[PDB]
Amino acid sequence: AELTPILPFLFLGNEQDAQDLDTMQRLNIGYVINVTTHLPLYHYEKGLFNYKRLPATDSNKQNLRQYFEEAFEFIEEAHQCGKGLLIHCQAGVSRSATIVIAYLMKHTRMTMTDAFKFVKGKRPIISPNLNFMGQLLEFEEDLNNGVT
Ligand SMILES: CSc1scc2c1-c1nc(SCC(=O)C(C)(C)C)ncc1CC2
Repeated sequence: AELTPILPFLFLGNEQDAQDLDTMQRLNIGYVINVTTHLPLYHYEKGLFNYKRLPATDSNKQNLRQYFEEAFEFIEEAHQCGKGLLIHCQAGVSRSATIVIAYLMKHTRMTMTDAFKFVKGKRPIISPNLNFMGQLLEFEEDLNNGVT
């Protein structure tokens, strides 16, 4: 049950990783982003975590760029209060890895490929999907022609 730490307060996992409550609390995670339409918000009724759903499919037509800003705000909310945030989807982590990489590109000032190489080093099994990759490329330009 690996919850891959990407930053000290930002973790990435699949559907089975998000179900390990005892590891969540050990790592002081109080925020969860569920990047699926169909999975439950694990541990919702327990009243322990703040939740956000990005209702996205792992398809070639899914727009994830629309969710970047909303997701970055939830990450910084956890960061500013000293709590960890878990972002997960399913096996292959295609959706959640895209959002994690996008965050690193904006607030770590890495390039698209540098962020991808950084994440792959920590979670070696990332399933590819060219549609999300193209959205990250467009995202890189919007960054390079803006502030921070
Ligand atoms: C931003 S990805 C990137 S940049 C340069 C390369 C790649 C890459 N990525 C992947 S898997 C990750 C993905 O496709 C996501 C679902 C997170 C968008 N497989 C192969 C390659 C080839 C080289």
